[PDB]
Amino acid sequence: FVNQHLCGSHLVEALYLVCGERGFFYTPKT
Amino acid sequence: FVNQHLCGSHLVEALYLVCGERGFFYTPKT
Amino acid sequence: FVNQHLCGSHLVEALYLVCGERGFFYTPKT
Amino acid sequence: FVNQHLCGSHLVEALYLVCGERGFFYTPKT
Amino acid sequence: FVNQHLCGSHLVEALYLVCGERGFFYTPKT
Amino acid sequence: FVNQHLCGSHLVEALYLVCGERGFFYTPKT
Amino acid sequence: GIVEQCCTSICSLYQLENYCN
Amino acid sequence: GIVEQCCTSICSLYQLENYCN
Amino acid sequence: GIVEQCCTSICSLYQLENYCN
Amino acid sequence: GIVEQCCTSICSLYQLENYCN
Amino acid sequence: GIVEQCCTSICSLYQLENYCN
Amino acid sequence: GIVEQCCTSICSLYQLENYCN
Ligand SMILES: [Cl-]
Ligand SMILES: [Cl-]
Ligand SMILES: [Zn+2]
Ligand SMILES: [Zn+2]
Repeated sequence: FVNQHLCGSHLVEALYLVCGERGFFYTPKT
Repeated sequence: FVNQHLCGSHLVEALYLVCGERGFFYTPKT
Repeated sequence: FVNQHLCGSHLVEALYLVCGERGFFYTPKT
Repeated sequence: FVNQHLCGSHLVEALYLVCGERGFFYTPKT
Repeated sequence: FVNQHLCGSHLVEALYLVCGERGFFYTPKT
Repeated sequence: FVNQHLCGSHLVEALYLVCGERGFFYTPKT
Repeated sequence: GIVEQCCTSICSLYQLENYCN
Repeated sequence: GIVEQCCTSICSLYQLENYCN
Repeated sequence: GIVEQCCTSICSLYQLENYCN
Repeated sequence: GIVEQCCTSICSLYQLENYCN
Repeated sequence: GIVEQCCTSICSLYQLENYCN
Repeated sequence: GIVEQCCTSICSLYQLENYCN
């Protein structure tokens, strides 16, 4: 695949793509 | 605010807007 | 909720979320 | 340009692209 | 990675994430 | 219509809007 | 209206342009 | 759950806020 | 206007409701 | 094709990768 | 190419049709 | 965390799977 900058809503869209049914957490404070 | 009908990635977009820097967890059923 | 920077298509996506059936106007010239 | 089939937030995205800095009004039925 | 159910613009978003700087071709049937 | 900056996933969303069934290529390396 | 038309049938970019300010 | 509710029926922003960290 | 309030500066979801019809 | 497959059934990221340049 | 024309610079919807198949 | 790895820096789709449940 590739490596790119993924930020904000684009980052969570990518998490949704990659994780899907597994679910995910988005925790920017860390 | 109005009620929402949100499927797929659109739910994740809404969570992103609602939670902001707090972040969120996305946990679909099985 | 939270406060964040919302620009461009992200701003109108947020207006759609917040306003929905009410409708909205996006008038960047002011 | 081609004809469009646009629901929900996708209509707002199209309006955004079409109108640019002119902005637009989103006015759904009831 | 998980399997995907992708329609409309969501397919193009996935192709964008998958291909990155390589780019891609979008070729629907008729 | 208008002229604006279209980048990344926003650029491919615009290609999808404009091209639709014709299909398109996104080839950022050129 | 346009919102319903684009979703239940189809619409053109030219029809959309009518909703610009 | 919330994911299914928002899609099969409707949900509010206030219900969504419960999923924030 | 909205761009100044929400893009250049920072706004809440409540402030966004200012631009609803 | 891939466009129809991803929408009417399901598809993988690995199948999508075939459409990269 | 497209990135230079439409992202770095600025392009119209008509110019975007240059990249349709 | 994720913002540093994927936004500020650059990450792969494989690294994104680090944040799946
Ligand atoms: Cl959809
Ligand atoms: Cl952006
Ligand atoms: Zn969608
Ligand atoms: Zn963006």
